[PDB]
Amino acid sequence: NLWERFCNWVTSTDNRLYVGWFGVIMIPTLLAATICFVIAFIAAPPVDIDGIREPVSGSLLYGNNIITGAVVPSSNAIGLHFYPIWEAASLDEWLYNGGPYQLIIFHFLLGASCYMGRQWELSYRLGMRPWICVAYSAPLASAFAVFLIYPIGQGSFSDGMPLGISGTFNFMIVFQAEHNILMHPFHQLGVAGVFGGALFCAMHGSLVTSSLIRETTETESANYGYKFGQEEETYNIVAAHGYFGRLIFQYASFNNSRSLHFFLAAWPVVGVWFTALGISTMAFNLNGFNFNHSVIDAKGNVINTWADIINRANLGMEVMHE
Amino acid sequence: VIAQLTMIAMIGIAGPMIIFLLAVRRGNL
Amino acid sequence: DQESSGFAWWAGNARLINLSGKLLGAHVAHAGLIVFWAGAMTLFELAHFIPEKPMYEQGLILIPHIATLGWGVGPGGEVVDTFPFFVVGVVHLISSAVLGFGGVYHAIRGPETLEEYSSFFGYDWKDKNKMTTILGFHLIVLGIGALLLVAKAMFFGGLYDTWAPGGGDVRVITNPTLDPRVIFGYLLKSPFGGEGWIVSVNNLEDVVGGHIWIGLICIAGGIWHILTTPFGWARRAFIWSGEAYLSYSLGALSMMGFIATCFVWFNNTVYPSEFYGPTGPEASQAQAMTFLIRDQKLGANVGSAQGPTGLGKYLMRSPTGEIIFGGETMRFWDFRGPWLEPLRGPNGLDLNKIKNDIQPWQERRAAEYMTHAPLGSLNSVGGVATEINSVNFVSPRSWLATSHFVLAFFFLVGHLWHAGRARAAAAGFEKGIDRESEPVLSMPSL
Amino acid sequence: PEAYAIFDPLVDVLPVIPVLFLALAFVWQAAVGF
Amino acid sequence: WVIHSITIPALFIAGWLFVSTGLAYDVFGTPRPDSYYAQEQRSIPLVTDRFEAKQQVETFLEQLK
Amino acid sequence: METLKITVYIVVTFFVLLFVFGFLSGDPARNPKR
Amino acid sequence: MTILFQLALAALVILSFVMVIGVPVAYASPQDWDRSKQLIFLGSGLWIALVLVVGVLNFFVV
Amino acid sequence: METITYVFIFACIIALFFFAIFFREPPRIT
Amino acid sequence: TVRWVAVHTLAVPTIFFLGAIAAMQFIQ
Amino acid sequence: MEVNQLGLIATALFVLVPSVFLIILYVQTESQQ
Amino acid sequence: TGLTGNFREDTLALISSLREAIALPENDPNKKAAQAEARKKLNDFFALYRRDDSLRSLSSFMTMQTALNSLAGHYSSYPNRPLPEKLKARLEQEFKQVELALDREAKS
Ligand code: CLA
Ligand code: CLA
Ligand code: CLA
Ligand code: CLA
Ligand code: HEM
Ligand SMILES: CC1=C(/C=C/C(C)=C/C=C/C(C)=C/C=C/C=C(C)/C=C/C=C(C)/C=C/C2=C(C)CCCC2(C)C)C(C)(C)CCC1
Ligand SMILES: CC1=C(/C=C/C(C)=C/C=C/C(C)=C/C=C/C=C(C)/C=C/C=C(C)/C=C/C2=C(C)CCCC2(C)C)C(C)(C)CCC1
Ligand SMILES: CC1=C(/C=C/C(C)=C/C=C/C(C)=C/C=C/C=C(C)/C=C/C=C(C)/C=C/C2=C(C)CCCC2(C)C)C(C)(C)CCC1
Ligand SMILES: CC1=C(/C=C/C(C)=C/C=C/C(C)=C/C=C/C=C(C)/C=C/C=C(C)/C=C/C2=C(C)CCCC2(C)C)C(C)(C)CCC1
Ligand SMILES: CCCCCCCCCCCCO[C@@H]1O[C@H](CO)[C@@H](O[C@H]2O[C@H](CO)[C@@H](O)[C@H](O)[C@H]2O)[C@H](O)[C@H]1O
Ligand SMILES: [Ca+2]
Ligand SMILES: [Cl-]
Ligand SMILES: [Fe+2]
Repeated sequence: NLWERFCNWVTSTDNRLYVGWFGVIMIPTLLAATICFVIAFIAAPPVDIDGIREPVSGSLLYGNNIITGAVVPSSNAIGLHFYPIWEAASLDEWLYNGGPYQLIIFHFLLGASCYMGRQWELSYRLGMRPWICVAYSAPLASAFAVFLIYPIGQGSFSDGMPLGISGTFNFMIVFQAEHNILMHPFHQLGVAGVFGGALFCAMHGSLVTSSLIRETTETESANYGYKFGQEEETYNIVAAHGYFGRLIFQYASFNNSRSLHFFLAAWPVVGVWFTALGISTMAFNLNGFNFNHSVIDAKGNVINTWADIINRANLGMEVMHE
Repeated sequence: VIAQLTMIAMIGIAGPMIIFLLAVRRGNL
Repeated sequence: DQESSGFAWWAGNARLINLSGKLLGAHVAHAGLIVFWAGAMTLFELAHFIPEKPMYEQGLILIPHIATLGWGVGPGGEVVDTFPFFVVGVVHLISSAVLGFGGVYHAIRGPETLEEYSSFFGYDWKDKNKMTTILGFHLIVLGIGALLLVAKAMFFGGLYDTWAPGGGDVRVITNPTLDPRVIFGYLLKSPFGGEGWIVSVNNLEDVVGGHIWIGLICIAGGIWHILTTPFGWARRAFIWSGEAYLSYSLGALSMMGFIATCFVWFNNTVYPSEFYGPTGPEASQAQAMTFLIRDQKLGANVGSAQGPTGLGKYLMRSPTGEIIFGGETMRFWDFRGPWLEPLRGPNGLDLNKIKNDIQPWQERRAAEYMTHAPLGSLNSVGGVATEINSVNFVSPRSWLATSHFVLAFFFLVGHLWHAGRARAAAAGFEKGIDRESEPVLSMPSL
Repeated sequence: PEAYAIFDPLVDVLPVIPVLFLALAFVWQAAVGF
Repeated sequence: WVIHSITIPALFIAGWLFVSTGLAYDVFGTPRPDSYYAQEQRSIPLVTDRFEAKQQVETFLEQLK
Repeated sequence: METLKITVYIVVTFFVLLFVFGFLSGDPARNPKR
Repeated sequence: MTILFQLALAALVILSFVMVIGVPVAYASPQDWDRSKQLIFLGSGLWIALVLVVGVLNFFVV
Repeated sequence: METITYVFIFACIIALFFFAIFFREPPRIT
Repeated sequence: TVRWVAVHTLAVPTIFFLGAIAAMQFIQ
Repeated sequence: MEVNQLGLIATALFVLVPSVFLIILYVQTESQQ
Repeated sequence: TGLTGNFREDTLALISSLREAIALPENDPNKKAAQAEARKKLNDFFALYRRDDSLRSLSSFMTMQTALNSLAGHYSSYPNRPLPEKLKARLEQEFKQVELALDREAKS
């Protein structure tokens, strides 16, 4: 049969790139996102955020370094309405109101989701415990949060992330103005989640590189001695254990690699989830507690603790934006 | 408060108590 | 038991997979908590509750629900007698006292496995029949309550009204709307801007007439499943097994969350803006009008005008025939609230009419929604986002949508977690790759 | 209600105790000892 | 199990007093809850230059209202 | 414009249609073991 | 006479709160668990009635 | 001038990707 | 000996600051 | 638009010279017997 | 109410009750209870017409909504006091426009 044979080809593992059934969505959508991205990034008519005044050129053709160039999000005039090509009156109308933004993020997200599964439905067919797709939820949580969700809290994709290296910076700062994200606890964990990720990434990277059973000569590269498929243990635990076990007290050294590596992958992930929760907590205007006039004298004067400085800086920004 | 606070402290300390009595009993777990 | 037969302790619940006698003990106990939590908050809120002021002012996430069914509300959202609110909570407590008691009974002295004491109650996860039999009964029972809502709607008392010709409060529906034209075709609407998917529900009587179907659909479901048995195409997919059942439950339960997140945040019809606090879109909306009237009141005509931004000071003409508010509010021209719509004319707002047709409640209420525009902090520092230490609140409407979302998010992960472990378990290699023969070891090498 | 007017701590904290069950599980593990 | 019913209580009460006694005030020179702005003259008693501050901190503190 | 509308529908409808049957036909049957 | 009833009201919790301890402990040591203890059937059937005094009386009381 | 360098630089990236995915020397076992 | 010197010279001041923490919260 | 006139050579040398230096080493390795 | 058929006939029909019930004797056996049950029809009335998306566009329907919201809205706040005359007269002047403007739709 053609189908039964075709179905066998999609699922088949012999491909240099595995396309599972999720790949049937993933591949065309992303390949459609990128094509409509790089082009729109290079040539974007000066997309207008507000039909009142000010067209914004984030396109690359107009005088923009990679740094400054970005795809402008959709206008406020368009609001949150689903705004495809055909619904828009004219093609140039669809670009001038910031169509290509609303086009990319949909195909991107709906592409990003199916990717999260495509990692799964490969893992199921190689006969291996499938938790990667859990770990991958952490970015994908952040994706939906900043792209899809947060504008719903604002009711317009305009406040969504302009995608670009300057656009992103503009986003945070303005986002910092309104919601005071720094003082928010969920973010304050996300920092820990990222650092301790990078931190542990250094140690668990270091300690094992530190301990290498030597198959190499001093002149030769140290790496090449590892033979792909060695069933020897390439790194002594007993040696590296006592190392960290002497450096600090011997109690905390995490004897078990299977115990370690999990904790290695729990810390960054769980750290990130809170952020994508921290945003969604903000999108609904539930903000980071800003302690203000926490101190006052008997005379009613304001002793003006630090947070006020931040409270002022934000109060400074918001006026600037509008 | 304090009267109320005392009332709360007294009102639900069956958790630990339950386990301790059960532990003494060497019942089942 | 211990880990010897099982797995480790931190995960230790799933030791229950094969013990049904213990399994009922879990749920009935767990359901006991949920019930007990329900009445607790009720009384907890009722003690700190102030009947005079509005509900959303109180930081009150529950009593609005009870009220929304029209008990003790009164017209004007008066919140007349609190005693019906009191009865609800305490009853759930007493109900929990029974539940957990049973939950304990199955937890310990109840038989450790049900395959014997009652064969009827006995079930094997892998069995695709006696289990589906159970799926019927609940789907029947869960369908009963849906009707039992309508029993409140059509018969006993009457449910809340968002839109009344005045006061927007209490009505007993007479004729519910039912037909596939506006019901099945209802959910066929776009999810996106300007048309809610299920979040539109303009008329109250939609939900009642709608639940009738969901009432009479589910009753068919049980009768369908009770009298049927999975077909071939069903059997080839779905991985019948203890985990997967839980895995499917999540996905459904997850998507429910995002929907529940959507209602509370947008829909005014089901959750009346009155005692749930104004919807985010309505907030800036109403505020925009109070500025309008206060200036239009005194020596100024705002109808034909320009602003410093160029769009006009208040009113604009949308690309549609209707004319709307300006400012940031223009991003919401779709909102129709109980107070605003009558002020609106055939196309957009009728300016001449706006001045005259204001009511005593509207303007007052529309201004009452100015102070509360959903905002705030975790310590509840309120007012406009950077407004400094004034009017400190977080509108309960913002809490639910936040809360249920976060939970609903996890259940997506949860679904995507067990579905992995469910199938891999059925696939048998969930235990880890096999060192004897690696599936990858012998394959065509690209 | 006034007939119920005073049980201050009980009505003050009902809702915390559901959390306590989760805590109980650990103590009920502590004696069992993992 | 022996002196750990003695050390801790007698020691912990010390810290209780230095706040209550306010001894920590003039030890660490923190302002007192009423003491910031002497007279009214609402301004920052900001210490300025070097080889002074020991004498300059006196001035701000000297007034004290 | 309008032609594009129906086109996107047809194309999107096609993949999603092609997509479900993959699972609706014997997907667990495709795996190293059973 | 709400005081007459408020004392009986608290008598519910007092009797309940002990059965909160008693019932699990009754199952704790299976020795003479169901053998020695019929008090459940003695306490429970008496406990349920202590619920009905609450509302039906208070409906008239308050 | 300005832009045309970026596209060039960005092009060779892609020309690396497609090139680095398919043409890598397979790391055989043993 | 060695171990004792660690905690004694560390956790002791901790107990002494806990005085400052608590005894503060009742000021003002 | 106006630009640093010589800035273009910067990229080219910064692209090619490090690039080339990697090729030359590589092509050698390919020739190793 | 007893509303049936299309909007038009009933819309006209309700005004027969509306314009009448505005000014009656307060000292009659029941004006209130009569005015009570008469305005309850508004509830019945304006619930079903909210459902219509068609008439939600044109004037003549949204005219009536302006009238309905004007009249009935008084009765939640303080229904006991009769309306101000200035609010009473404006109602008829709205109805008078309506059935004419209402008729303007059909025979447009
Ligand atoms: C967030 C995306 C996502 C991902 C990656 C997965 C991943 C998985 N699901 Mg799944 N699921 C999800 C969301 C997701 N779920 C939701 C929201 C529901 C609603 C209840 C379900 C309901 C569900 C069931 C009922 C079953 C799975 C199953 C599975 C497994 C693969 C089999 C399969 O085809 O899945 C099903 C895939 C889908 C339902 C597709 C929904 C999301 C994809 C990514 C979008 C595809 C396009 C979509 C139709 C929209 C495009 C067109 C649209 C405009 C109309 C795998 C673990 C199976 C399983 O493991 O059972 C043991 C299974 O039987 N899922
Ligand atoms: C519908 C609800 C539901 C149910 C009944 C189950 C049932 C089960 N799950 Mg499970 N799960 C669910 C949803 C559900 N899951 C969701 C949504 C997720 C994603 C988060 C997971 C993720 C998950 C994992 C990762 C694992 C399970 C496992 C299990 C099995 C053992 C239970 C267990 O590990 O308890 C364990 C109980 C504890 C560890 C104690 C709770 C401690 C956490 C940290 C509480 C923190 C929450 C709290 C609000 C935050 C702190 C409070 C704050 C104030 C500081 C059992 C079959 C285990 C398994 O292997 O399955 C076979 C397992 O490893 N589940
Ligand atoms: C909150 C939900 C919940 C529920 C209903 C259960 C229920 C259960 N768990 Mg469990 N568990 C939970 C959460 C929960 N768990 C969490 C969060 C974790 C991770 C920390 C675990 C970890 C865990 C492990 C590791 C194991 C269980 C096991 C069990 C089962 C037997 C336990 C046992 O021997 O009890 C005996 C209990 C006692 C001897 C004393 C308990 C204290 C009593 C019941 C207090 C009474 C409650 C209240 C005060 C009185 C209400 C009644 C009143 C009206 C009279 C039981 C069905 C075991 C199992 O596999 O099942 C056989 C097991 O090995 N659980
Ligand atoms: C929650 C309750 C519930 C549950 C768990 C089940 C579960 C099941 N039913 Mg079922 N059923 C129910 C209620 C329920 N039913 C009700 C109320 C009715 C009406 C009387 C039926 C009528 C019914 C029939 C007639 C049959 C089943 C069958 C089945 C079995 C496999 C089919 C299936 O699940 O479809 C899974 C879903 C699909 C295969 C296709 C999904 C198509 C959906 C509807 C898309 C709709 C468009 C959607 C809005 C797009 C949005 C995109 C999305 C991302 C949101 C399965 C065990 C079959 C079976 O085995 O019975 C012998 C069967 O033949 N059911
Ligand atoms: C003035 C303060 C204290 C004195 C004089 C004191 C006294 C002592 C002495 C003499 C010992 C060693 C002899 C023995 O173990 O019996 C000891 C051991 C110990 N005490 Fe204290 N104690 C003080 C405070 C504390 C505090 C604040 C702690 C907090 C945990 C503490 C905990 C311990 C511990 C852990 C040891 C074991 C030392 C080791 O294992 O090396 N003591 N104490
Ligand atoms: C009273 C009362 C009642 C009852 C209730 C109950 C009975 C409850 C329970 C309770 C509970 C249920 C409790 C529990 C307990 C717990 C606790 C007390 C906790 C604490 C904590 C802990 C102890 C933890 C531990 C730990 C740590 C500390 C660290 C490390 C880790 C761990 C986790 C181990 C009622 C309803 C009748 C009402 C009236 C009154
Ligand atoms: C088994 C088990 C478990 C679980 C537990 C549970 C789940 C429990 C539940 C519990 C519950 C679920 C409970 C319920 C009960 C209830 C009760 C006990 C109640 C009490 C109270 C009352 C009776 C009330 C009274 C009153 C009135 C009537 C009026 C007003 C005043 C008052 C409020 C006082 C765990 C895991 C931990 C561990 C293992 C074993
Ligand atoms: C209207 C309305 C209403 C009613 C309700 C209803 C009527 C609903 C329905 C709904 C529904 C009734 C839904 C459904 C949906 C669908 C879905 C969501 C399902 C699930 C399933 C599925 C999705 C499947 C899956 C799959 C796939 C996809 C592929 C292959 C494989 C499988 C089969 C697994 C109310 C009253 C509330 C309100 C108003 C409006
Ligand atoms: C007036 C009043 C009152 C009284 C009331 C009463 C009279 C109560 C009732 C309550 C109730 C009324 C309860 C009863 C009980 C019930 C229950 C809680 C049930 C459940 C159970 C179950 C559900 C079981 C299960 C099962 C089985 C075992 C077999 C077959 C199936 C079934 C599922 C059925 C009070 C005191 C609150 C106070 C306030 C006022
Ligand atoms: C998969 C990869 C796909 C990549 C697709 C894109 C590849 C196409 C590359 C063609 C690039 C043409 O590069 C083109 O250079 C000229 C001048 O150098 C730029 O033009 C620039 O200078 C001219 C004057 O010289 C100005 O009038 C113009 O406004 C300014 O932008 C164009 O803005 C840029 O588009
Ligand atoms: Ca209090
Ligand atoms: Cl009056
Ligand atoms: Fe590593």
